[PDB]
Amino acid sequence: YSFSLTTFSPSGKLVQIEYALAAVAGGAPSVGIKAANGVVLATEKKQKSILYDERSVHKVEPITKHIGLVYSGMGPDYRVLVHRARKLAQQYYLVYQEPIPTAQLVQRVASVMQEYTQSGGVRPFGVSLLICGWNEGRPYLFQSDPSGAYFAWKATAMGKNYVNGKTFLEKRYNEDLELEDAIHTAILTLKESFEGQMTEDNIEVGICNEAGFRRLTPTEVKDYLAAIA
Amino acid sequence: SRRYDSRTTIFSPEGRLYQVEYAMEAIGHAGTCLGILANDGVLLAAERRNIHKLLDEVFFSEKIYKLNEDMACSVAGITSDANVLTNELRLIAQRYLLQYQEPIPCEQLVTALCDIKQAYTQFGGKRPFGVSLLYIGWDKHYGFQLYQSDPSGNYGGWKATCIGNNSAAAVSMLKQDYKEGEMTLKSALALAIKVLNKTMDVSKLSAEKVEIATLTRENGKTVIRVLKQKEVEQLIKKHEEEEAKAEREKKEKE
Amino acid sequence: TNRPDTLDPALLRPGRLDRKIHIDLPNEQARLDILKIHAGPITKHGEIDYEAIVKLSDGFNGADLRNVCTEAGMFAIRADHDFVVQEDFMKAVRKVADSKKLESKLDYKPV
Amino acid sequence: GFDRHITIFSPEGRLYQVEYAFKAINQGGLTSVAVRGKDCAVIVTQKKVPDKLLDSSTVTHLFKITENIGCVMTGMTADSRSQVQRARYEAANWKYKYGYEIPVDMLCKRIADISQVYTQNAEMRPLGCCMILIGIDEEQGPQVYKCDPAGYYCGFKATAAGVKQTESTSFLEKKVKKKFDWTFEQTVETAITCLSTVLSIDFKPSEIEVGVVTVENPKFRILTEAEIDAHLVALAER
Amino acid sequence: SYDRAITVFSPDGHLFQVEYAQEAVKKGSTAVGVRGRDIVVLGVEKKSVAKLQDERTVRKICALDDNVCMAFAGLTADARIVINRARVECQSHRLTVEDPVTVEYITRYIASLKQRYTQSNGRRPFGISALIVGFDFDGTPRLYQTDPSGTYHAWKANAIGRGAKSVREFLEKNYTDEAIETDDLTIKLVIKALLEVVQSGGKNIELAVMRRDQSLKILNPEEIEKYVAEIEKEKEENE
Amino acid sequence: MDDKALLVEVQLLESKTYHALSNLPKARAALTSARTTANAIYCPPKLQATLD
Amino acid sequence: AEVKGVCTEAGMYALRERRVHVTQEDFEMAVAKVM
Amino acid sequence: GYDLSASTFSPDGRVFQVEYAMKAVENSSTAIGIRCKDGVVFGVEKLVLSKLYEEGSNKRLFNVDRHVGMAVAGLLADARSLADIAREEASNFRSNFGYNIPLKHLADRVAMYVHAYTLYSAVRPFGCSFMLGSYSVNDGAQLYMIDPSGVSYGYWGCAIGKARQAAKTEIEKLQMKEMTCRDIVKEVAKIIYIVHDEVKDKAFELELSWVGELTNGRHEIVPKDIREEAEKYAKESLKEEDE
Repeated sequence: YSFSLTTFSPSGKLVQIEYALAAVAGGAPSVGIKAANGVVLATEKKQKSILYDERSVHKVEPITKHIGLVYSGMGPDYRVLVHRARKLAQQYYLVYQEPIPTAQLVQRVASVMQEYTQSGGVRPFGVSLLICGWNEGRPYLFQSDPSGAYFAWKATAMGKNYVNGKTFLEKRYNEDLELEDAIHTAILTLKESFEGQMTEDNIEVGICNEAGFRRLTPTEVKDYLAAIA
Repeated sequence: SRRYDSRTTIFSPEGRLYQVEYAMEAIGHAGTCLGILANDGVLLAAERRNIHKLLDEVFFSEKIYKLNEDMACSVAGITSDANVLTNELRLIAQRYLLQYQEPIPCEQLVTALCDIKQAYTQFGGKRPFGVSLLYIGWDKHYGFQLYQSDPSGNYGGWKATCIGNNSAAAVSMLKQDYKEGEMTLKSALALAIKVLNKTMDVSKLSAEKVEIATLTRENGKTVIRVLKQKEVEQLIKKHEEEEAKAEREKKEKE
Repeated sequence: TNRPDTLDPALLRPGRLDRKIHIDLPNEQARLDILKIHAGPITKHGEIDYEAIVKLSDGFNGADLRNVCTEAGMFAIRADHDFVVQEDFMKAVRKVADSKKLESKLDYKPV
Repeated sequence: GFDRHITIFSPEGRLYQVEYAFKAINQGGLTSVAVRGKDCAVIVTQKKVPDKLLDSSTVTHLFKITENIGCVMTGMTADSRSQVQRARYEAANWKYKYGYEIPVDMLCKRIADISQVYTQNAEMRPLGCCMILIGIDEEQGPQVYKCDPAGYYCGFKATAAGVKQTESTSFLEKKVKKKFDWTFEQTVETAITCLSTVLSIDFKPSEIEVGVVTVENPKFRILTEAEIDAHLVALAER
Repeated sequence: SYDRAITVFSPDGHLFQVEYAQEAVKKGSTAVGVRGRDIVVLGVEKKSVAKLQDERTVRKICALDDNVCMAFAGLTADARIVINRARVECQSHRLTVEDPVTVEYITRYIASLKQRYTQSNGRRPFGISALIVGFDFDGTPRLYQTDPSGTYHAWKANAIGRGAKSVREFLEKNYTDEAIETDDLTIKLVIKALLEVVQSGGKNIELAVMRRDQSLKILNPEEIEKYVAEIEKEKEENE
Repeated sequence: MDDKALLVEVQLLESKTYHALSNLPKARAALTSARTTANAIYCPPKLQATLD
Repeated sequence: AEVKGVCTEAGMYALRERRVHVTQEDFEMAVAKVM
Repeated sequence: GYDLSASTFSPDGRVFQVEYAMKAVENSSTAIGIRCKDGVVFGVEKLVLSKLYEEGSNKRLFNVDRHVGMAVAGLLADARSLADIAREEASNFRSNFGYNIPLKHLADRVAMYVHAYTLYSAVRPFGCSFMLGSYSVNDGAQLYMIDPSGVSYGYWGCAIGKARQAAKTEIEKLQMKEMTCRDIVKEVAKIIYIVHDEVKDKAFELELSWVGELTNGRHEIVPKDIREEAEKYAKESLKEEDE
């Protein structure tokens, strides 16, 4: 088409981006909490039946050995965005033989979202991303928005009850947390809105520390759930 | 002949570009930013819309970016459009540096970015960049300079100006109490503080709600420094003292 | 009803309309049964592949099958025959299938 | 403003044209069921030939993406064939480029990404067909996956597509609550009886197509009329 | 690759979008232009220049070359685009032929660009009118006016913008050899034409002049004030 | 660190301790604090029965 | 409006604990219930 | 969901412009194709709109290849475009792989082309449905039908156009699988004449062809004598039915 489908409304707002935000807010809950020694990205991975093999489509995906990424919104849009983020990280490594800094990766994913907001025949991505990373010797948690705007967060939540999750994180969160404690906080925040018994499979969590980002296995998530019950 | 076209780059029954002006009013809704020129240097204050408590501080700035050695800008409007525009500004400045082996003049960089803005407002069906820029820079032609560019691709050189929320009130105040061949950085900071106070009356100018960046010259080099929380708190305290003194004087007179 | 989607939720509430049963379009065996029921009194004088009629009657309703029988009879009179045959039944079912092209959404459900 | 093309986000999300693609998939008129056992994966699908003039050998919704991967298509048949050709091309390209057979999960990921591009761009429509892929993975066993016109490609233990998708899913849900360790015959019988119960039809060997992949014979085989009849007769006797 | 017909004929044979471009022009600040014996004068209404705005960065009068200048009326961004393109074309002409451009040549180029934009795909017209004033190699004053539709004419005195009509009628009257004998008198005529629309003179006025093949010279505010003061003296002498 | 649940439990324990040791000008206050804190949460049946 | 609701609910708590005078505990519980 | 583009789904999940293309298809005169045991026979009820045209002035039977012949129904412009597309597909197949394109593969390729055009809104669905027929010694006799939506299905006897249902009943009244082409030609002529609506169209010509073993797997127009004999058979059948 070549004509942008995201245009300013008579009130100076991009209604297309607002509707993408609504689609995101209608997505599955997800929480990201950065501790003193790492970050945790937890998310609701509830299926609609036990037929769904909850081991093939992963809600939390790694993009580099020190960067992981979870989302809230459209699964297919998340897939394309994670693929693009992986490609951007590989290009950065190839140019500079050094793992891409988390800030740069979120910047480039945000640029991709912005150019899909601006381009002609396309639609804004209906996902909000929650990149986590351990570049340098510091943990980074970034939220990237369908508008292409990225915010650094100490801890945040996005999904169905994201306002309630953010209030809960404000009450429960402190700068002195430690990774195994931030995991507890993240699972507790997810439980704050979870509708039903929280099994070790219908939830997914991924940590990111000095060793590198890794998606906790259902066994470890089960142990955390048992400690949190 | 498309049904979905939306005709971004057409004129209106009157010669008024609807998308460009909707972008202008998006700027107006966006956060406030202002800049002040002064014989010793230039400064740029900016309200912060990231005042959430759970929001980390990872960059040296959020509204303010550095374009090259002796030049910074501040964005009002849409953050992603602002990011792409700042990247393009850096590219333009570094291309000029590669080509001529000297820093790009501020007016030249502003004109280049505004040429891109005008291209987006005239060509294609793409919506314009809903971003307004305030550039503060130094060059060997006119020294310290302040420019303000709008989504339409129009830029103007100012001694003091404001964009964003309540920008009209801020510019009116600056017009009232700005001195042309005077007002070194100290008084410029004080004026910016008072303008931000009367522009964000809702909040009593908490030091964490604003960001100030000062560009000056030292030993032939250009230094662009973001005022620390300590300095911002000192400035706010000084303004509060001055305001209390003025109120006391008025009441005593009455 | 045949537009249950438009009913009041208070009316569709389990306390008032306890059991909502769906009289769905006939399946293969249902079509066979309906066709036998409505072609029993018709004086057939051939070998009737009711299975073929049912196979071509996909998506039909009971009234459509009754009309299939009636149209086979109509073909009989138009040909001036005092009986019906499978050629007549095939023509009738194809005619009713063509007539079905003028319908619209029919799969309307409560809730 | 525009629920006429995908790229509009009716003002709560709700990609209406993608939902309409799902409605088209249902409107296809047929039903297909897929199950996986301990070592086998099976896909049955209703076979309707309402003419006696159709060859009845070309009316097939079972396709062979590669020698070791099969699929059953539901919905618009033209879109089904187009997506099947795309899947075959992607599998062949993967084999040529990486040197080993494409996994079923990766194949469904490719087709799901293509469908996501269709939903992302406004020029296209999300073609309204549901693909169910079957294969034997070297480590994960009998992989069974299902891709949909929105770009969703979750892998399933037992799924269904078509007009009776919900009822088939409920029946397979009930069956998989208990003793999901199914032998080849048990899983074939589970699929066939699921389809028969949901459709309220006693199946002749004619009006169903069955495709099977087993660990011992990891070659997508379309069972013949005789084998389908043997399975149906055993089902009736039991 | 937008490739959309932006400007098309209306049923009554009008190009409504170039008409809208002309409306954008009419809602711009006035720019007056006159040509005398050996001077071309070109004034413009500053249109509410703030005390805090550097007047150097507002350039409603721009020199395209050493012998050609351009007064603007319309959208400033299109002003910059057209002026830059005209400057590039003028340097290219200096290249191809070892002579400076003629005012007629540059006006023709601007008109051709405007027509290209009015009948190209996916491009809206340049919502600007321009006054090209200059001298040719033969040393002849020349003044041209170009509309957004690509029509350019040679005038003796224009005024394009908000007060275009009033200033044009004023110039139609009281414009004669006696009134343009001297450079000072020509500047007086331009300043009076501007005063006829700008409510406050001096502040809301910016004059540029070009003598015979010497250079472009922007009259300073003090000089403008002096001219206005002696115009007031002449008026009060009349009354 | 607001959770209110372990808070209600601890305030009930303090109420019982004061009831046992420091008579009931302080046990009553601790019980009032526990009830007020509990009124802002669900109070699972065990906690609610302990309060009552 | 919420303050008035707090007062009314404090009265209601004094009612629930059959009693003639609204007390500090009643006001505390009313605030907790309203917010 | 409107019906102004093929890129738009109806609220029912039904692309309406493809259905309108099919509606245009079922307005052409008629075209039957019967797959005998040793060949395929095409017949078209070519309506001579005016007596000014020459016989064979609007050939709806095209030779897509040496062994493949198509009978079209609907918009003749779109039908000719699809015939050219199928011709170039067969030529490309022979040039790349070195042997005559199988009819199933050619039908699949052309159907996928039709689907390519029914997908997007930058183009419109083909307004013609066609039947392909071929005979080979090593692959038997094959007949396929492709519609505007791009649905290629094999058939033993198929009919497209206005009276497709009537032609379908007439064809069902045959033992196609066990007949020979030399007789299926007469049967096809009879079916054309029966389904033709004299009072509605009056002027009428029958355009026949077959591809079979008697033609060495080559598509040809029916010889004049055979066509005349089949036409006489149809006329006498109509006379007998009237009597």
